[PDB]
Amino acid sequence: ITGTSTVGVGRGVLGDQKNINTTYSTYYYLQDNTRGNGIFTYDAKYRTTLPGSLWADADNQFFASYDAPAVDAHYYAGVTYDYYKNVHNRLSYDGNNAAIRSSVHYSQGYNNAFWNGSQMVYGDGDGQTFIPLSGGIDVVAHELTHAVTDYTAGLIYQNESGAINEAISDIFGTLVEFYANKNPDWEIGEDVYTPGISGDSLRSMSDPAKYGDPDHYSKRYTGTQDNGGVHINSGIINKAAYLISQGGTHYGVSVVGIGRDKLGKIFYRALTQYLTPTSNFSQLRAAAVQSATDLYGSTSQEVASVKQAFDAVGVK
Ligand SMILES: O=C(O)CCNC(=O)c1ccccc1
Ligand SMILES: [Ca+2]
Ligand SMILES: [Ca+2]
Ligand SMILES: [Ca+2]
Ligand SMILES: [Ca+2]
Ligand SMILES: [Zn+2]
Repeated sequence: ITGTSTVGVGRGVLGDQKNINTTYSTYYYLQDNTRGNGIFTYDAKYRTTLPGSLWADADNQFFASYDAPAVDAHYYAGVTYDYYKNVHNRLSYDGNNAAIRSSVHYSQGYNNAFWNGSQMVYGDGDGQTFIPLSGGIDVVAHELTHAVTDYTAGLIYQNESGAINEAISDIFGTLVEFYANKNPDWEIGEDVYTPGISGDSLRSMSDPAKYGDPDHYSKRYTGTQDNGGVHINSGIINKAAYLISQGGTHYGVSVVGIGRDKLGKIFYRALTQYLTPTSNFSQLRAAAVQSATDLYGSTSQEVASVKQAFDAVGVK
């Protein structure tokens, strides 16, 4: 909407106070004009019509329990924008400052979040398996990164290309969580998963096997569930990414870590310059090796470590 840029204040899902960029025109709307062509957060009002209504508030204070998922969707979309712009010189998900749209309160008790081809969507959870999913910065950044992939490599969401699509969203979800630097880890969804259980998460990049996901190509899933295992086989690539950053010895193969920033530069370059819609895991290894060669040189430690990591997970 047309109006003037303002700064509201509220609390997120986990009870933390934060400032949010709003727009005033009779009401205060969750419309952040400070980033690209705007960040816009909508209320789906427990229904499944999208996007729903641009979020409107009478006094620019967002401390109601009902407000919390919107505060965090809006704020964490901003953090994710800032990561891509400041770290990768990428302006929004299309590279041309596309408006970022999110809806919260989608459906009733909905234990998930997604990118629907046009916008991010967050359930509230059922309060047992999940609390409102926009409370996890890694979830918000995972979803926005699906939009980045769709505009870049375009990895088809099935089988190995789909498991790479998934791992790219877990990788950059995690690097955005480290960028924001509030309790960062290599786990996915821990801030919003199972409020009655501490220390768990939906997936782990450091040890995918903790939640039944493969950590080696010989354990890949080849059935038809889950679009051919895209949230399962993503563990093989998530483990490779973790080893490139952090190092380790995995099934006897040692990897020298090169740290998160270099992981991000290598996988950002692979995603935007080498991967294609039908890339498989072997092709991802070649893309990552070439990206590391462009950035660091063919005889570099970085190239060696990429090779070691994919060797450690059985991807040639
Ligand atoms: O792939 C998607 O975006 C849809 C499936 N959802 C997830 O992967 C997820 C991640 C973190 C927390 C909750 C759900
Ligand atoms: Ca209010
Ligand atoms: Ca965390
Ligand atoms: Ca995490
Ligand atoms: Ca938990
Ligand atoms: Zn995903």
